[PDB]
Formats: sequence, C-alpha cells, structure tokens
Amino acid sequence: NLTHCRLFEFRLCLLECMSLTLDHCYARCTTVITQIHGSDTNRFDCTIFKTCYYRCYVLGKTEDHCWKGTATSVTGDVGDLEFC
Amino acid sequence: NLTHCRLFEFRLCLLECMSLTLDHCYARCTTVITQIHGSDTNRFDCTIFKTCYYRCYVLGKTEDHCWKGTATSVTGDVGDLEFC
Repeated sequence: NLTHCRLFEFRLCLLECMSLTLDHCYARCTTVITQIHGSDTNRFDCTIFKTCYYRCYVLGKTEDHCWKGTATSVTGDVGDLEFC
Repeated sequence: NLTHCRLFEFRLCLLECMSLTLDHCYARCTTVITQIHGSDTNRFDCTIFKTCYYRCYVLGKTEDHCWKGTATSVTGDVGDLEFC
C-alpha cells in the first residue's frame, strides 16, 4: 500500500548521506526523493512510516532494527504511531 | 525555533487546497513549500509539528483547534508525539 512512498530509495539516500557524516540528512534526502519521484512521496502515510522509522533511530536503537521493525509492522495508518 | 519550517505558509497552502476540495493536500503543500524554500522545511522537527497537527485533524478534531493547539504546545521535539 506504500509503493508510492519510495521508502527504500529514501533509506538508501539516508544511509549514504549519514555515511558521509552530512548535516540534516532526513531533510536533504526528503528533498531529493521529492525531486526525483514527485509529490506522492510526501503523503501523510509516507510521513507516518518515516516518522516511526526515524524516531526509533533517533531514540538510540539501530538503523537496521528500526527499518525492519517499521517495515514489518507499519502500514502508514495514523494509529500506527502508538506502537511503532 | 521552528521558523525554518515555514509553517504559516504551509497552512496557507493547505487551507486553500482544502477550500478547492483537492486530493492529497498534505502531499501537495509539502511539495510546494520545499520547492519554494528548500530542504530546511523537511527537517524532522518540522515533521514532528506537522504530524501532531494533521493527526489531530485526521482523527476528527476541527482543523483550526488542531493548528492552534499544536502551535502553542509543540516545539518539534521527538517526545512531543507522546501528548500532542
């Protein structure tokens, strides 16, 4: 249901951006994904997935544990924010 | 602290998009704002504010009360999702 979000493309960009220790990778990679793949990648359901994923990471856990956990359990529904 | 998010102009776009009864207004206005102001409007703190506001709206609370409530109470910190 989240094919329009290009969530794997965003993840690749974020990992490469962070590996270069750049600033504001979440913001910059959102901009590139928008410019490459268009406005549908900014839907609220895409935003829910990205927020669950990046919150998990920002709060200490590992990027990989956060990605798999979000990808397996989060469909982009607004209620997902209460367990992800 | 959230001046870089251009949240006022985002709401302007969102309200006009809704008055025209268009689809995917969240996506359309996120895209237009970044196409005007660049990657800074896609920072995670902007995303925290917007998610607090739009979740409140998606769950049936009036749009104006969600925006005003979020603007007085949300600074964009990751913990803000726990009460907004």
